[PDB]
Amino acid sequence: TNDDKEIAVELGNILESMKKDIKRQQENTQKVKTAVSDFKLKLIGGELSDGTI
Amino acid sequence: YPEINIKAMNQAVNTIWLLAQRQTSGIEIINDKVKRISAYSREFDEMMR
Repeated sequence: TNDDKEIAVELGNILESMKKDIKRQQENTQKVKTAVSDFKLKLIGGELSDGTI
Repeated sequence: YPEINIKAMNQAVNTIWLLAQRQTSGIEIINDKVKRISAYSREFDEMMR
């Protein structure tokens, strides 16, 4: 079952659906880790995500 | 692989950033000496982690 709550049964379709989903979870996770590190490095200091010290 | 005390290090990274903003030299070239040093050391701790 994908992120979109739809089901996939065949091996040639699951491996392609999982490839979209793992690709979808990384770019969500990078949006998370950016906002975490933006929240940390605004507190402690250093380069933010935009490049602003 | 003998001995690495990052408690002595991640303090020392943080104090360099702490002493960067703290310094009161009143001169314009140490003010971009330390800023270039400290922005390395903060990024050094990040890039090590």
